[PDB]
Amino acid sequence: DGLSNLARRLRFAMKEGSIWLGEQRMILLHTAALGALRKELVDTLGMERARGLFMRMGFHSGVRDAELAKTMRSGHSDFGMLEMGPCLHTIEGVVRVTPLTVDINIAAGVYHGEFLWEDSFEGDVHRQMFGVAQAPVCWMQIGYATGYTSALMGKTILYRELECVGCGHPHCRILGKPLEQWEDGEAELALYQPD
Amino acid sequence: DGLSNLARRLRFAMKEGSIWLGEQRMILLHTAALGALRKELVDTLGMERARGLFMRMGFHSGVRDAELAKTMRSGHSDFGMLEMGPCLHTIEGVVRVTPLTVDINIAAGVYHGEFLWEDSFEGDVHRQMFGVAQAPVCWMQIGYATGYTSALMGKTILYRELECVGCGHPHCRILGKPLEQWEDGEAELALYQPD
Ligand SMILES: [Zn+2]
Ligand SMILES: [Zn+2]
Repeated sequence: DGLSNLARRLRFAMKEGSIWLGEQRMILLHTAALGALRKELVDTLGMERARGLFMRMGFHSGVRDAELAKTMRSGHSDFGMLEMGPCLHTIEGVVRVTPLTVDINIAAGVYHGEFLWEDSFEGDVHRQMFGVAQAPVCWMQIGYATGYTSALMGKTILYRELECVGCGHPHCRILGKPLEQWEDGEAELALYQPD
Repeated sequence: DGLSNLARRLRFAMKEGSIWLGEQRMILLHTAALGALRKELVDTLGMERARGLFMRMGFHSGVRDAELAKTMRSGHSDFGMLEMGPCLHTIEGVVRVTPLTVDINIAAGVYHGEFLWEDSFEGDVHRQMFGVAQAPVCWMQIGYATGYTSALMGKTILYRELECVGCGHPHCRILGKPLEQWEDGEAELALYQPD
């Protein structure tokens, strides 16, 4: 699960003013600052584009952390490498993740995962800027799960929220599965690109 | 000195999936993910509008940090309270700050500050994507300095970069002083408000 094996990779070089998570440079960013950005994007670009922007930012984060996890192979169970994703997301202060059910085989291209999200920073941030939302709103967090799992699997795995604190639900709950297996699948993939 | 005691204001609450700096919730975010966002914002809104968005994001960060620093006023002169700013910015992994000249008296409305910035994450990220620019580019970093100092002084203190790594300089260098003393001060102020 890499409950800490990952933790070695997290270094604060404060005498150099830098933070590293693996080979990736990190900053500590106030959720309030991200909130202000979110409100301006929604106001300028409307809700739909803001969502795509945040999803793509999360996707880039997720892909980077998958690259980290894959360097530390050490013959880790398809299951153990997957769980490094939830750990890194938690270590990054984004959300507290509890795997509910996870069916995975990387060589076969098989993945179905369902997860519990507690204390989602994004849903809470969205509520602060917007009040409770009418649809799930953890765009960047969903982007991350998609990016990490897709890079891990070497194939497109898309996630969606089934419930969300941003909607006034008590937690978030997510489901990921291959692109092929979403009815409205590349309706979703459209919000995972640039331009 | 203060870098060490201020780092003690940072808490990792992993079992609740969160990171705290003073009272503010923080996330660890990949600079590569922020860069992808910046690239998309520049592509979709243009450099000028992107600049405002990031300056305002930074402003909100700085203003929040000001409250956290003030809380620890226990034995701290106008200089000590102002130094928490550069220190927190460094702990956040944003930039490594070396104060060059700090002239501050909050009661008197006196503020003149010059700082050296090394390893600005923002300038480094910016040039990787767009190559070197003509105007300085550390928008969010300048917004932070502006928000932090302004909230501390209770009057508007703007910062501008005299040098920037995004311009081909080896370092960034900033100057902060009251609003009335800047060439296009009122224009700048407009960048810190809605569009
Ligand atoms: Zn959510
Ligand atoms: Zn700069």
